[PDB]
Amino acid sequence: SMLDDAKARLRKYDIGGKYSHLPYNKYSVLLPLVAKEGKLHLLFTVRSEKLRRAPGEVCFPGGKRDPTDMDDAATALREAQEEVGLRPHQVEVVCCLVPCLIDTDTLITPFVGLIDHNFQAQPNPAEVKDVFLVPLAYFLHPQVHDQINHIFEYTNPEDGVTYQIKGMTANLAVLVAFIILEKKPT
Ligand SMILES: COc1ccc(-c2ccccc2N2CCCC2=O)cc1
Repeated sequence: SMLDDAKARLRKYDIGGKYSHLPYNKYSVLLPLVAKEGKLHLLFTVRSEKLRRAPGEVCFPGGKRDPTDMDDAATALREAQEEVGLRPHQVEVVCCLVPCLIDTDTLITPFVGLIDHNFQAQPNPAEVKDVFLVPLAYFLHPQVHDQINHIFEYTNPEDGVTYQIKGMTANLAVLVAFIILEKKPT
């Protein structure tokens, strides 16, 4: 099926816990995959202004590891719950993609999660200003703007609202789209 096929593709790129023990300042992000209307979508947040890191920006759910977390996947799930109300029975973590090195002392670990069809986001306004979906296929033919550095613009056909997706977030979106959608019969 569609979801079984996504999982089987994603498992081929799982690095596991290989880089998880190194002595960095550690953050995790959840890349949440949602099936709607026969197709896969990624869920994004718009971060609240009040926040420490990346205020006002489009980002995946995520944040800083704390002493309660059993492992880096636990950080990603804890933070997704706090930001959009995603509960643990509502997500299956399928793999750990290549981590992102930043600022010489920081490592950000991305996890891909399949989201239950009955989940509905409850934006926590202390953390998140907005939550939106983008079809995964968009990232194969995005609308690109140069600010030189590349920025995607996505307009939601439901309401005409435009979002700007850039940086690590845009890079990880393209990666997931390639893994799942490359070389597919129609
Ligand atoms: C919601 O999850 C987050 C958000 C931000 C970060 C983060 C941490 C340290 C240095 C840079 C970081 N990023 C990554 C994108 C832009 C930005 O500021 C990690 C996890």
